[PDB]
Amino acid sequence: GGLAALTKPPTFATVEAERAWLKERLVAAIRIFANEGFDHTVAGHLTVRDPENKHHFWVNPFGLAFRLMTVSDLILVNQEGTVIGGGKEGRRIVNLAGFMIHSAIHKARPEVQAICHSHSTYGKAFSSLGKPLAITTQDSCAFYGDVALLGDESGTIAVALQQKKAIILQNHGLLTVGTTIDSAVAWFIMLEKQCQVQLLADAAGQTIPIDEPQAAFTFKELGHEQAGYFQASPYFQVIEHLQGEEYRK
Amino acid sequence: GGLAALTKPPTFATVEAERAWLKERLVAAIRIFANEGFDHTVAGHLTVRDPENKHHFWVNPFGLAFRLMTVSDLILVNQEGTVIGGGKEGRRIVNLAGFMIHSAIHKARPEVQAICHSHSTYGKAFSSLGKPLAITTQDSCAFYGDVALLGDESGTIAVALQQKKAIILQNHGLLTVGTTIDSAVAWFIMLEKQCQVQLLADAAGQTIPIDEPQAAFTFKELGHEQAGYFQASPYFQVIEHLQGEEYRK
Amino acid sequence: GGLAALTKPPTFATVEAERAWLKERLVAAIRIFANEGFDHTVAGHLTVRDPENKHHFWVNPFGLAFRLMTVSDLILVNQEGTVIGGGKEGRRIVNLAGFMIHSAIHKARPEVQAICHSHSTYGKAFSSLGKPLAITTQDSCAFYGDVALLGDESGTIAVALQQKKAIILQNHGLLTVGTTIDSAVAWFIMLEKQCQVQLLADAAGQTIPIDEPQAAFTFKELGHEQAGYFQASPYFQVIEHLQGEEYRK
Amino acid sequence: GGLAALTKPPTFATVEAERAWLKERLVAAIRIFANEGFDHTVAGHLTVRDPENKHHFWVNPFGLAFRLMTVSDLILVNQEGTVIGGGKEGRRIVNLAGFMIHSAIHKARPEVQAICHSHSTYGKAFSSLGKPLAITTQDSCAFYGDVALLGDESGTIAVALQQKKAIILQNHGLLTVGTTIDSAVAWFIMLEKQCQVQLLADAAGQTIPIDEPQAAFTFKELGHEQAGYFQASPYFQVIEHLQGEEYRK
Ligand SMILES: [Zn+2]
Ligand SMILES: [Zn+2]
Ligand SMILES: [Zn+2]
Ligand SMILES: [Zn+2]
Repeated sequence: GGLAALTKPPTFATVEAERAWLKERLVAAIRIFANEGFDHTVAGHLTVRDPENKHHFWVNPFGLAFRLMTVSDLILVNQEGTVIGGGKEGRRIVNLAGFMIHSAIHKARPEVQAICHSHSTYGKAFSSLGKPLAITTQDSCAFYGDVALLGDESGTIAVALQQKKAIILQNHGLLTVGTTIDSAVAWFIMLEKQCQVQLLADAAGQTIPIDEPQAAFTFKELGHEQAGYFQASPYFQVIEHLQGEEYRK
Repeated sequence: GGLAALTKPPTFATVEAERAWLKERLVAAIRIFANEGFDHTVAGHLTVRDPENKHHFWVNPFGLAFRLMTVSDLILVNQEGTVIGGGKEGRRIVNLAGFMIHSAIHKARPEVQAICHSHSTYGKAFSSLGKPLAITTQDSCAFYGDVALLGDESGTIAVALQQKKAIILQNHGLLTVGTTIDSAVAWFIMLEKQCQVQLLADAAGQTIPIDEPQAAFTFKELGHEQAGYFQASPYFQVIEHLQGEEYRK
Repeated sequence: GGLAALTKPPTFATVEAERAWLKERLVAAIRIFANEGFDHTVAGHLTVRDPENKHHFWVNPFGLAFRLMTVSDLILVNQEGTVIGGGKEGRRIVNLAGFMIHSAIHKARPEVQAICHSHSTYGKAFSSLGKPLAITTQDSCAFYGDVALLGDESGTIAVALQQKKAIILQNHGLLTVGTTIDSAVAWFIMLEKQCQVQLLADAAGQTIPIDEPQAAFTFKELGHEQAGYFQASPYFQVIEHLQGEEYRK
Repeated sequence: GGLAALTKPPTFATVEAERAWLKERLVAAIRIFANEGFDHTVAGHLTVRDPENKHHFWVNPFGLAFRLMTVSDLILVNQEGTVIGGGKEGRRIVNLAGFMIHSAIHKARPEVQAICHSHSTYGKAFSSLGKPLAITTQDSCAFYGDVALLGDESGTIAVALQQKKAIILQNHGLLTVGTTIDSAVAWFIMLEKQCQVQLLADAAGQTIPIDEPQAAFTFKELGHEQAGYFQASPYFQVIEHLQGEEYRK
């Protein structure tokens, strides 16, 4: 290649083809969250905006294990939380409070196509400290000047997020957004990892922050949406290899 | 759905049908504990009250790996510890001291149908600090005002537990109770996770407690028995998918 | 049962039958160490005294992954380190320095039939602190008054161990001994776990030691060789289920 | 055996045979990194010098998951970064900045045949502290006087590395080099582990360094290139058993 083609979604011939791709991609993302162990109980939601109606969203149904997510399980929800399509008999239900956090962000930011939230271990533990993410590794520079902190309702979270790619919700955990499902997933994986790294390092000693000019330089390379798409790609390759036959149903 | 149906056990046509469901559910719970790595050596017991005789209990047999538990292995024990049914030739034996902790609680609290105890890593490590669980995450609010601490015999533990869903046993580990096997399991999973979270955060820095009104609000949503049932449900879905064919024997 | 039969090895009809049992049991133990992740590089040795000649020992061959150990791979070594039987062409070799640590202990203590050593993560990290194991959990009471600490050659280790079940070797890791392979394995699993627990708890706060009378009481229940045999049993059950077909070859 | 034969690569009849061996070995190494969880996003590169042209290198193609690496995926790159052979249609691309770090080292040190770099969790976290690796375990003595620290461009890293086997790159992670792929891999595995160990121990208390004469003694045994080859060998045995059929394609 041909790197450019690898940093963007494939071309879609029809809106129906795009919808089919996006639903499978959302399921793959949910399966990645289970494979990484990012899920806890029934908390967590991953949404993608429908490609035909911008006020409709595909989401995981409430209570179904991320590890068992399939395309047939996804439900369609309108902006106000009404379940209007998809799913299986017996679980055409959405976690409303959780969904309306996403809905508020999708409404505020038209370019945001996907949002990820889960009560992952390290993000949760780090969020209990009410500290900003320290920019102490090359990988963390994806978040330089681009991660919010709420010292904590849907409106309040959307306002706090502004135009940033991610937010640390105090005493709660992590939420990320993307122009693609893929980039939102990359940002969640990377943020959970850097929270893990900070908990390890801060317990052991005193970190040295990356000098800000170097952090800015690295952000140009790692922090934009095409870079996010590419940085997520090996996780999607692997989950398709491991569980694609299962989750495509 | 139909969320209400998902937060309660299925209806049982006969007492025999209920017993068959409960034995399989107890085995699934034991298999979840092994899959989560909550077990250590031969410590640990999970009990469920028999649906016909309130003074009889199904329990794992002493020394059998949780990872290999099957319905045929479970033994029936009366209130005073006599093995009176079930099991396989050669292992119709109960860990008595451990069982009588459960027996004392079941006797004191008729609504408690299931009790979980295991020497899980993070609960054990946290219990060695003799500190109450800090309410620092949304998930931890399931335990707001509802987790005991014993600064440590069966009677003493039952008295310390009072009407709460869980107890941290100093220098020992965790024990949880439920009106269902499912809720007892949810509380154990959630408590082990929050102990892990507190060990991570306390090593790294100073946590910020959730403001008490917010904790109380979240407890109303996460802390009751139907919520416990629902919060456990993905773990039972997954373990059935992974190992159901094995453990149903 | 029938608990007594579960706390001792089976009866052996002939010395040949005993040797076959012990070789398979040693392989199972080595496979458990790999499954627990206790191994690192090519470090580590597990030995069992031959049942016919007390000056001969079965041991893993140098450089073979614990994960791939089979009965056919084990080699027979005399007291002075000469490889005198067993193994496969191309790897009839023993790690001599490591083996002679075991040899010195086997010589000093005729009742010691099995010895385990591996550079496991938590034992290694804890050993770098040059501190005695704190008795802060019920499980740790298996080591109450019965674990040595060397502030560190084979003779020096044997002298430091005295009649105890285990030793923490400063800047090195853990070594355990048993009257059976099973009990030596239980002590290693339990000691590695308690080192993990102490590292977690000490990083987070101040532990509270178990009161010594309570520790002594619990040691009577957990610390003797029959209890060790029983406490190891679920690990052997599981590894046989997972990998027995492989490792029996 | 026959230990000497186990500490060196097999003899190669032709340059073509050597190239085939080395490509498979590089893929096995990449698969080990995935199996150990050393990879993160699309970061990381492992290179081996071509056996016919010393200015040509085999490397993983940019963006392909380490877990899915196969011999057919590897690409051939010249000293200046031009992709000149190998790979599959659509991913004949190299991460240039990352590769030129390797290129600078390969140019400076003709004996270095293989270089490993990945953004592994513990190396990354430890590198954020800007501290030298403490020599506190027997395993760590492989790095006694032989690991660099850059208080951080390709030239700067090569200069900082000097003739040492490994370097801790501040705020970045780990890089190792070897006269063989195998030894470079051993050094990476061992360095990542010792970073993990130091983070654990430093959080818990005060480590005791190994006395320098003892560290020097142990380095003679663990720190040379033949020892590295042997110390890596169980990881290659295991990954071939688990995934060889996949990655040989
Ligand atoms: Zn949430
Ligand atoms: Zn207990
Ligand atoms: Zn050793
Ligand atoms: Zn890098």
